[PDB]
Amino acid sequence: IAKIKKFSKTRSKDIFDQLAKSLAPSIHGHDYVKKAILCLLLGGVERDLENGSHIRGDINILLIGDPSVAKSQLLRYVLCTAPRAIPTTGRGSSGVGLTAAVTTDQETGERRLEAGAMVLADRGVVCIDEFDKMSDMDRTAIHEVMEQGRVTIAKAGIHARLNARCSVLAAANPVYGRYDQYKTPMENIGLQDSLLSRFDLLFIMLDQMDPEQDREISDHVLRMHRYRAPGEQDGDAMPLGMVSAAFMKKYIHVAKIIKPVLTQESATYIAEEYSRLRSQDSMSSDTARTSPVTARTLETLIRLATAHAKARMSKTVDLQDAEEAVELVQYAYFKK
Amino acid sequence: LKDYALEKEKVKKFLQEFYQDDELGKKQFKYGNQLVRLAHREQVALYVDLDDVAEDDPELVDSICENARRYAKLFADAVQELLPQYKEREVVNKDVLDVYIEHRLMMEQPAELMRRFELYFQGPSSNKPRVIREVRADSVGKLVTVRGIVTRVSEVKPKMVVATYTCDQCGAETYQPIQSPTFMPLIMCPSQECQTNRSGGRLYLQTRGSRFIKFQEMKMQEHSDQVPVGNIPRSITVLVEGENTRIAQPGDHVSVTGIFLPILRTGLLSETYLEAHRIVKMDFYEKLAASIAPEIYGHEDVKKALLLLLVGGVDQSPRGMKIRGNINICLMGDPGVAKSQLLSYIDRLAPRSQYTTGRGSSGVGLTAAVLRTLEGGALVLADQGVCCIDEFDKMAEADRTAIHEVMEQQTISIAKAGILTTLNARCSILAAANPAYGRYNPRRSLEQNIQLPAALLSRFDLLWLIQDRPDRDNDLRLAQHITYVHQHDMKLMRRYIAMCREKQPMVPESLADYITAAYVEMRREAWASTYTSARTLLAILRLSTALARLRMVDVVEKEDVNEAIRLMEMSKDSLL
Ligand SMILES: Nc1ncnc2c1ncn2[C@@H]1O[C@H](COP(=O)(O)OP(=O)(O)NP(=O)(O)O)[C@@H](O)[C@H]1O
Ligand SMILES: [Mg+2]
Ligand SMILES: [Zn+2]
Repeated sequence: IAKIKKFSKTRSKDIFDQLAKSLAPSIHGHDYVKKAILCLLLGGVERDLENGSHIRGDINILLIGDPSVAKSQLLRYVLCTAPRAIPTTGRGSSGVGLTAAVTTDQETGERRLEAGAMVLADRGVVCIDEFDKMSDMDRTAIHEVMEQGRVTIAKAGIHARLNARCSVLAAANPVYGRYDQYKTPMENIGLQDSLLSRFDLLFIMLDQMDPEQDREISDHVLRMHRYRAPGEQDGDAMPLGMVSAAFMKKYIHVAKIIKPVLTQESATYIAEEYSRLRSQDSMSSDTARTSPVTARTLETLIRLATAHAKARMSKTVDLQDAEEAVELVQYAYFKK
Repeated sequence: LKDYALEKEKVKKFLQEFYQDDELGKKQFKYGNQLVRLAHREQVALYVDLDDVAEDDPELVDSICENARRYAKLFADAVQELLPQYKEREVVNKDVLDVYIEHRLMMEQPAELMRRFELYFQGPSSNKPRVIREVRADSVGKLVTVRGIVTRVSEVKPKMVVATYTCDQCGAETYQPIQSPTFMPLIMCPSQECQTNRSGGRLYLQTRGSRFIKFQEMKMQEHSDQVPVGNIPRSITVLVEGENTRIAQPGDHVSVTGIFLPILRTGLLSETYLEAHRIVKMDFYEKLAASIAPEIYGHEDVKKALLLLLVGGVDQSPRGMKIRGNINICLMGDPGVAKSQLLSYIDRLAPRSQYTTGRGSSGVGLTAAVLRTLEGGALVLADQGVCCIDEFDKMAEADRTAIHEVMEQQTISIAKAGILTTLNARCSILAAANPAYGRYNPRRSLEQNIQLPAALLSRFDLLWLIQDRPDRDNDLRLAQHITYVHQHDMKLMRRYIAMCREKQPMVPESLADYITAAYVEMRREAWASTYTSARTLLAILRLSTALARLRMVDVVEKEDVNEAIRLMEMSKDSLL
């Protein structure tokens, strides 16, 4: 415990930026994507209302882009550095497999349900690769899970409302395989506008072939391919069959308890800035934006500010958290 | 082990001497009074309360809580021995089964046959309820308390308790008490005369003499919020017998007291169930309009439309030429607009209602369904009320035909096993829909925007386009409210709609003539400016009669027609 206490007490630098920079060291670039993934790992917070309604605390993220821009590797990394995480691919899975299937027990002879992928990921993360190759009938199953965190089943003599609270991180490729600059984002993206309204943040990634950038990228890749582990000798081959990772896991695990709270200044800032953003959007056109901005934008801002405060372990949500949150969503929604 | 004779005397002492400071402290000895009523056949079941026993002998309470079955039998025998002392009166003959017993007495001059009472325990207040997951095998035979939701219930069946046979030759009778879930019947006479002579007389069973009890089977399931993370909920079988039948209902919260026991065979691992001993269930117009969804700014007349949807019109019923009173309306919403808050407010407000969504999710559908009996369906579960459909535009042809059938006949059909079963669906419908792409376009018709077929889409009495767009002050007000909420009388309304909906106001011929003139002028403007049809006239009648019902008045008046006219007229303005 003492290490995390003295580390958080330092307050010399923005710790969230250092933790984000240190995420997935093999993968070069993509700063904002790393920051958003860290917010997904930390999560927001739930809240309940006296009328019986409640506010969703978990975050969902979507990635779209060209070939060879490391989309798949980021998914394979999160799966290794988060507790209770599950993989899935769009072409290899069925709606029954995603939710729950009836099973005949050979010990007792009885019929009963068996958990699917999204149920097993309860209070965890589920990674969907190759999302654009799913049949729409499976997306109908995903809709209820992503909106309400529950899944309704009516089989094997049981009528039940199971628990499937999870964060979805998904990746896809654009229509025609390579993104087209002469078409709007809504034309390049193959999904329905109803489904695109459910994810918290949507990122677009492109292989801009600048030699200045290719220089450092190619150098970094080649450095990676010459490494050999210290426990291995000069000519060996394996058989078939910056913050350290350990500290990162421990710090994130402790930070998942803090449950910080709004402040009047942060609430005021978010309200005023949202009104300003709404006016700017009203002036703007679909030729210059990915999706419309509504109350869901306020929920996203609140979740992101909460997560940033959570990383500080500051019991209050502060102006710094709100400013960071709005900058992130501003970049995500209002860049070409 | 204890001497159960001494325990019997102790139980007798409790029944004879206990008074709860009862009948407002007059000390009238509750169980003595109960024994008088039992002796005079005024009452059948007797619930002995273990909190009363605890006042005298907590060790007896502990003795009862483990191996409860012994004490059930013990208390029953004690009550039978004490019953004649509290008798003073002769009871009138009132039952064929007792006429046989009376004949048996008359001819004579086992006790199980005569024992016409039931004895049950009410659990001690020390024992907190367990969840269905915490009733593990160390509780076999012990008294337990459980909490959950009911899922299914059978009809009431006659369960055999003691069989009575007659002999063809010797004229005697024989008895056979039943305890296990199965038994084997008798065949040939065991009486000494028949046996010694080997005369071979056969035994005939008499349903006029044997004793039967009301029996019913039930299942109970875990609450979803009590289930640990990443698990499937479990269920338990509960057997209801005697005066406890017909209390529970499907989908109802209950708390059950009972004994946990294993099932008898006909391996060392065996199924179990809960033996139930007690089941416990867990002006005016403007004011009421302003009371609907006060969280939402504006939309003044939409709230009044929803008010009249809840109040309803009148079924005219002239000799089969039917006009129905149920209002039905539909809301067309731009993407992400505030309609969800209003919809959920009406859903929360209404005393009997249900919700569903048009995408055809993995659960049960709009209509009823079959499992291995029939069950469910949003159209079914809302019956004497209103049902709400969300994202109506994503419905399938099955859904559209089901809604069409409900709109016409207010009933449905689902085949259990090829048989043509049919089922009530008397409720009103409220629909929510969204355009096919993006925001609604005023340059195109609503059919081109929402893209449901015109035949069923025009059924609704009212159509409203819920369109909204940014503005600095309104967005700031909304943001202030949402951030404030995140940082920090329905009974009267229900009683008002209860009392006012008793009215069925008629129309006089003067109002009919007035409506005729108004309607033809309205249709002239409609074609000059078409959508107007007979449906429009019936909608005007429905909303005006509904307003007349909202008033405490026995007839419709001019102001009701005028209000209905401006409401239907102004609804077009929402589309532009
Ligand atoms: N910035 C980078 N840092 C490290 N490796 C990179 C980088 N950019 C590309 N790569 C390499 O790209 C290869 C393919 O990665 P991958 O995640 O499959 O890309 P992708 O965007 O998912 N393309 P695709 O799966 O075809 O849609 C890997 O072997 C990486 O080594
Ligand atoms: Mg890849
Ligand atoms: Zn005989």
